[PDB]
Amino acid sequence: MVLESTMVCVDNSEYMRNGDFLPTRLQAQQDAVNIVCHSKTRSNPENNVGLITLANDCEVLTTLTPDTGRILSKLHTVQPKGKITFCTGIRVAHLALKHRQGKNHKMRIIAFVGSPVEDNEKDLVKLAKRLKKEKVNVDIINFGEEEVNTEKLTAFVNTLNGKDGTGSHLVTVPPGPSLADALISSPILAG
Amino acid sequence: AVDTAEQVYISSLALLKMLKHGRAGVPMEVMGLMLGEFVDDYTVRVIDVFAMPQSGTGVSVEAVDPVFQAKMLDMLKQTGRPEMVVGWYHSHPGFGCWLSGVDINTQQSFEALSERAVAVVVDPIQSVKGKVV
Amino acid sequence: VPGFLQQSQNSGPGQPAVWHRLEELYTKKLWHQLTLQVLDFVQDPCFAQGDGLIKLYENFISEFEHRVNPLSLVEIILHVVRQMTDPNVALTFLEKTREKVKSSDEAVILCKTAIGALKLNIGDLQVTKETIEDVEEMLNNLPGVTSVHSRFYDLSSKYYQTIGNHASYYKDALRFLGCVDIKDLPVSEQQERAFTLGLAGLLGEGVFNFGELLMHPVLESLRNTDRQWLIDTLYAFNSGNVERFQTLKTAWGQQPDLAANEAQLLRKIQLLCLMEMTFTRPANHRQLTFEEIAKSAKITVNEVELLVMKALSVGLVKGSIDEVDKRVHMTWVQPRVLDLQQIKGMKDRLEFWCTDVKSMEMLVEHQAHDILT
Amino acid sequence: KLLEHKEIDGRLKELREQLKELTKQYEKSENDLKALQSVGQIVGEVLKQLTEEKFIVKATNGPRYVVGCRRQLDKSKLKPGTRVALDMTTLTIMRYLPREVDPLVYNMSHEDPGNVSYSEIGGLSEQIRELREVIELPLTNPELFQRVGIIPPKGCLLYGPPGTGKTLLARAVASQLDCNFLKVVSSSIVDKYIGESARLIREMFNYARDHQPCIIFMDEIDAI
Amino acid sequence: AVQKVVVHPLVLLSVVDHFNRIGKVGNQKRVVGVLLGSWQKKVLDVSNSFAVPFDEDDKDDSVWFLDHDYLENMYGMFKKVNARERIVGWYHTGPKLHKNDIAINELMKRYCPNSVLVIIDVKPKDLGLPTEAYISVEEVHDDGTPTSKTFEHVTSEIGAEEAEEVGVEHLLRDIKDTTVGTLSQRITNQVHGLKGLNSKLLDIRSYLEKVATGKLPINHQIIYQLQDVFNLLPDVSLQEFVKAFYLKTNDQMVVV
Amino acid sequence: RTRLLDSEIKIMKSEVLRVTHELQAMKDKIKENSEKIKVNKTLPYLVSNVIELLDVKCAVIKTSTRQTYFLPVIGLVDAEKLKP
Ligand SMILES: Nc1ncnc2c1ncn2[C@@H]1O[C@H](COP(=O)(O)OP(=O)(O)OP(=O)(O)O)[C@@H](O)[C@H]1O
Ligand SMILES: [Zn+2]
Repeated sequence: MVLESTMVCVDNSEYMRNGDFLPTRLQAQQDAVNIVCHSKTRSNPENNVGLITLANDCEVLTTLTPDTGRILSKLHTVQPKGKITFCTGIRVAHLALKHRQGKNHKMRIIAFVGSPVEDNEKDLVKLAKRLKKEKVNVDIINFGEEEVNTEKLTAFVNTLNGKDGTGSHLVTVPPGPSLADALISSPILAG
Repeated sequence: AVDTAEQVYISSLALLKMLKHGRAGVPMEVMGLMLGEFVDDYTVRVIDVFAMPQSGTGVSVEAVDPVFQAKMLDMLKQTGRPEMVVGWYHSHPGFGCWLSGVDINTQQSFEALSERAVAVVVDPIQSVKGKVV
Repeated sequence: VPGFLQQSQNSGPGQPAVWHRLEELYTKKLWHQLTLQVLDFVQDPCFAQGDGLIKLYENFISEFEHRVNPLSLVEIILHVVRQMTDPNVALTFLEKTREKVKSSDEAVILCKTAIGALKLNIGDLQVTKETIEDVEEMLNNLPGVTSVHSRFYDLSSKYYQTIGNHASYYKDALRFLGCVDIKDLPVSEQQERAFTLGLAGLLGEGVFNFGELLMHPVLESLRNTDRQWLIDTLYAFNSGNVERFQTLKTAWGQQPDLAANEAQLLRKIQLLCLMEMTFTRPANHRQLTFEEIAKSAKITVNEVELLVMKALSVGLVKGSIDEVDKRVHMTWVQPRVLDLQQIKGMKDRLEFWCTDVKSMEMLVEHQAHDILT
Repeated sequence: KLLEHKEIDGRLKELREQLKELTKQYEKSENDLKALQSVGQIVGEVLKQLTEEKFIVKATNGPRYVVGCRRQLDKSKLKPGTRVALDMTTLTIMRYLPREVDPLVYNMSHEDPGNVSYSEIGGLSEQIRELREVIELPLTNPELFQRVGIIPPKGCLLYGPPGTGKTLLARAVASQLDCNFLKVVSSSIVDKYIGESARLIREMFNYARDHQPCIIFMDEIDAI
Repeated sequence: AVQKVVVHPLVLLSVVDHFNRIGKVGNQKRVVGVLLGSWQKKVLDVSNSFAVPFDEDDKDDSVWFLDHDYLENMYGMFKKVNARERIVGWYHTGPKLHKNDIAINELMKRYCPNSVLVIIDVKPKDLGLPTEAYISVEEVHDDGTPTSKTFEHVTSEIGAEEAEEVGVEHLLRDIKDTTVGTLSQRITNQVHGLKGLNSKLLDIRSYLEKVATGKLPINHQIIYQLQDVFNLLPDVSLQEFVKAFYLKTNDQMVVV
Repeated sequence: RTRLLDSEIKIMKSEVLRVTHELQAMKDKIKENSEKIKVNKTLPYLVSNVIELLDVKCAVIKTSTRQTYFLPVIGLVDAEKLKP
């Protein structure tokens, strides 16, 4: 197989350093990158994977490339510290997917949010009906802690889709002690 | 069949990369490939003389690395335009720049590759503003 | 262990609402709202009685958290040394948190500003040369934290207190004045910081134009609330070398520390003439008299010689000592602060130059217009 | 289990050893790879300076040329006679250079083996002390020969029967002073050519003029 | 760092041809491509560079993209074919800068610790030399803000090379060699009197910008200081140059 | 173990460091080998003579055509291998 492009949106904010999740939150998001990068290894290697973040910057260290062992080397010294701004993370992920190599790739993007973002529901509905006018399905896995039941990104899930394009699957964060594989075991079942 | 009077349009960045390329490798003949656009029969343009990697043992047809053709030309495809090659360049600094035996050795390869396969010959030590080398 | 907050859960009114929550913070193993809770323990309005209790537990937070930044650990060890009131246990703790902490968020300079912050009791001469200088030696990466630059003012200004380089109160004043941006500490202490900023800037005479940058906000808000003449006699050291009411009003109000610098403040008004005579006056007059230098300088005739030669020792001017008539010739000078009327009259003579050279330029081109072809 | 730290230290030790050794070998072949595009230059010599921009040189291989300096060649250093570097193609002066050496001089300069001093020879202490008086005294203290104001001697001719230690005397001085013994064997000078041996004599006398305490020796003059 | 630059017009045409590569397609804002460079001394040189695809949406001026893989692969090509060359910065064709350019600059200062930009104009009529140099350093501030990271106008010039104008002065065909003695002096008269003192009138327009506005950085640091370097000559009425007309007669003396 | 399992994550991390070791080693290795294929396979070699080795790591060459050439850059040898 299937043609797509998935932009991993890691969290590098200063809440992602502790160990409420399995041993390390860096290990939780890191093993999430392991299962999505091996998941795109199991997917079409014509597809491409590139790293982006939301906190303190919108970091393009690697190109949206079919290689991923380089990103496996980019798992090191991620240093999660900064201030979350995911609202520009949608747009930087999207023009990141508007400088692609081919249009036969679909656009299904994952996202890793683990801090209270100053996102208006007006902002994510401008971005959400923007993605209605841009044909992108985004399945978000919430990390860290922002809400025990994420609501604004639920509104982004609802306002992204309608009647045909429900590629908005939201694994809301279990911010207490939950496993590194139990959170990601549901998107590997169904994205 | 019947054959029309041909014509070679330039973009002059051709000539700038010939003076800079042959100026850079000035004690040695160089070999390269010339990019442009096949407009029609009686005209053809050069819009890009681009760098080609060195040979150390022999300036020949083996100076064209095909992975540099895929990588170089493909990264020209993800530059602003994927235009078509119009031939090939080289140099002769050591003398009055006539067609070496290498040129007739690879001319049939270059016209197996292209329709025209027009040579580009230069001595980089001629002039400062005047000669059309 | 939650039993430490079962006994230390009581610190104020309405207090265990954050302690019964705190035993969900670290027992549910989140540590950055507990970084906010170390910020809460810095914040805690009390005698700060539990910090000497919590300090072993915060050492434990550094043990089985092993990721948080020790900025808040310095911010809590100033509270612990405030509670215990002796620096040596936090010198053992200080060298401890200097040898065991190599944290990525500027651990070395928070340790050197911990030596600077806890330097006030260990003496300020044996150690202000080595490690206070080692703060900016270790500031080779990025001088933009402004916490290390404000604390760097603090240790560099204690180095100003233990007297060395009076004239480093100008650049030291560029470290407090170049650290603080918005007021973020009480104005009713800031105007005393501007009070002693003008006093110690008057003691440090290396820049001698101390009314230089005084469109600076977090001093000028204090200039409009302090005594109003002190700024005005710094303007009698900035603009006008007259008004003995002003340059003596700094003897009326400021009694001490004037006669120690009084002949050098005479020197500063005797260069304030040197900006007046060619900055303010029309052109230069090409030849400027002993009555002008001596009268503006309120000095005799036989000191204008030492005045202008001493000005050549300063190097502000390169003037020739025209004293065949005791009437000095001018050269280039270092300027003073451009006032708004200096802007406008500068626009007058400057636009005068602009449209005269441009207009007569077009006239010369009009005479040379017929010879082009 | 807890042997994974030991296996991690083994794989990290072998991986870091292969990275440092083989990647540092890629750094040595990186520098040696960078020096591949360099081209050697021309050895020329300044005949004289024509004008401020025009320079009269003659390279060793043949004809005479007039070119200019580059930008910052410091033209006051161009005295007429210096060895300079020329471009291969542009042929203008690249770099003012020091002098040539002609390593035939070096094959008698650095080929003095070790030796026992003048105590090994005996019975010719007149020649020993007398040679000390004629050589070592004017080079150490010329002012004894300048207080009188008469020129010291320069050249000395050892002669006599074969095998009177005329070689080993100068060899013992060549284990006594140890300064600049240019020992000319004076039979391997001529090879076939015209003024080649002459040019060797000019080089020996100019190098001898340079390194001010030179000691000239010449064995077996009778061949030449 | 930087003393100045040495920039051949060849790399400027290497901006021009990619401006032809984008002028046929939807030009969103401008071109941002690589500036390679030959840095030897504190002076600079550029013999070549290349470009790279780039868009930017103007909502937070932070969504903007180059391809560093493309940059280092074609940089591996050009470094391979020429060991002299390395990256020295970037360029942009829209002649006015904006706020994102510090994110472009500081995002590509990771490869080399300087990344100089180049302002050019594809349709220049008013500027002098097109080329321009900044450097992104700090003078902190007088108030000492949190890292006022500032572009600094390093002086810039058109570079030169032997036998590079072999094309150029044969192409243009219009050059009148050695117009000394005829009208070149009055070309420079009109353009320096007019085009110098109009810049003086825009600086006095900026002085009025300090009158009605201009409190941002009123700039009482460099303006009156180098304007006192200008005020080496206070040329007021009555003109005060009695010590300059026998000087003028000495100047007129030998020539007449 | 937990430090043993994180040490096993450091073992796979050191395996990624071994992948970077073979990458930076073998990649730039075989590339610079190919540049030595270009330079070192120029099998007609004019032999010559070393005149001097200046140090301003420079050498002066007397060819078998009895001519002189300067080089400031020595080449693919060592200065210890170069006696006069
Ligand atoms: N006086 C001496 N003391 C010590 N050893 C001596 C003495 N004379 C000769 N010998 C030894 O015998 C060797 C013979 O001397 P040698 O022949 O080299 O001198 P020479 O200058 O060559 O004489 P010639 O050239 O006329 O045959 C010396 O090299 C040395 O080993
Ligand atoms: Zn050829």
